[PDB]
Amino acid sequence: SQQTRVLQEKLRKLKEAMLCMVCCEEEINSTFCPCGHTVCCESCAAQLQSCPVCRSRVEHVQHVYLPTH
Amino acid sequence: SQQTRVLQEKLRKLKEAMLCMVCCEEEINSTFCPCGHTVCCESCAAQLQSCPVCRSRVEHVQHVYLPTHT
Ligand SMILES: C[C@@H]1CCC[C@H]1NCCO
Ligand SMILES: C[C@@H]1CCC[C@H]1NCCO
Ligand SMILES: C[C@@H]1CCC[C@H]1NCCO
Ligand SMILES: [Zn+2]
Ligand SMILES: [Zn+2]
Ligand SMILES: [Zn+2]
Ligand SMILES: [Zn+2]
Repeated sequence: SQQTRVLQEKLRKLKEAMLCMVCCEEEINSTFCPCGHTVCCESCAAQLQSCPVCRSRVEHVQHVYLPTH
Repeated sequence: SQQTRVLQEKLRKLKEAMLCMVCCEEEINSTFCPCGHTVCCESCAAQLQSCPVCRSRVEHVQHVYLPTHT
């Protein structure tokens, strides 16, 4: 039905929000510290000197283990 | 249809996986450092000395801003 299409859309959007904002291919699993934006995979986060959301300098990257992984 | 019921279940389970493992009510938004387990809300994480998943000492809690946050 149309509700199946709506739910497929919500599920897709929630899954897309768990993907890296830079490469769009790998799951987010990394946090820029100290700002706390958690928007990248480990490969993209290793290559950024400043946060792509707030432009704060990245002092270090913290790997995150999420139950959604 | 039955497909609608299946999708509603997947959506619900994914949303439940984003809730605090201690209170089950607030969204996960905190990370235990250095281990990196990110399974609690700010209130529940604030009073844990060791990680509830791996027992590593919590040196500090890092707040996390996630795109899934609602
Ligand atoms: C977005 C498309 C339009 C037609 C069918 C729909 N996808 C439904 C998946 O259940
Ligand atoms: C529409 C989403 C935003 C981030 C990832 C993208 N989907 C990419 C799938 O390869
Ligand atoms: C079934 C899920 C696991 C964690 C939270 C729980 N739902 C609680 C909603 O109030
Ligand atoms: Zn990436
Ligand atoms: Zn930032
Ligand atoms: Zn909690
Ligand atoms: Zn841990």
